Amino acid sequence: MLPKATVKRIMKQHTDFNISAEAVDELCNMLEEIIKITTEVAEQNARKEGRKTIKARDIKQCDDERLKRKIMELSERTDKMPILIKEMLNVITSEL
Amino acid sequence: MLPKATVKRIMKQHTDFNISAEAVDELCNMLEEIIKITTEVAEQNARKEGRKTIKARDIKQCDDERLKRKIMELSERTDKMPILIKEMLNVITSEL
Repeated sequence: MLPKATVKRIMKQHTDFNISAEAVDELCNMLEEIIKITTEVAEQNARKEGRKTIKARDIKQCDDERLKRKIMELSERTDKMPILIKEMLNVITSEL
Repeated sequence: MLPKATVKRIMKQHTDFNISAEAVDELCNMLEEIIKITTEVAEQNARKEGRKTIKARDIKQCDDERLKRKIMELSERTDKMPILIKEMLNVITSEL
């Protein structure tokens, strides 16, 4: 589990606002979901190369044209999308 | 700066593979970026409602209808996407 005091400390490096305990909890939940799915994808990537060790190369950025299709296809898998993932995407789309 | 040891410990709850230091560092970079943009978007939602406190409601999901539209429009914005956001989106579109 991630330490809530550390997450809130980092949050307050990006805002002067007060931050509720429930808000910190929700970010921690999203962060844990991110750790989970990145690690699972990284393992799948190490497997494709026959490795049993996750390396930096297993966290990938697809070239812009493939990632553009992959996002467009994702736009139509929202109805069964985990809440934590919808929240992440809401943040990413609200920020850009 | 999240503690890299505890992030790797969370990773190992989801994979049996070894994990290199550089992989842990990469994920930590992603997590720090997520903390930043989630807090920045949260503050904006707090402001829109006249508050100076980030609450759980500011880490939000709209509808599956508005989210679907923003994910479509996100697909046309790869060029302004920082690498860390691209890696997050690659993970999300590779996983589930």
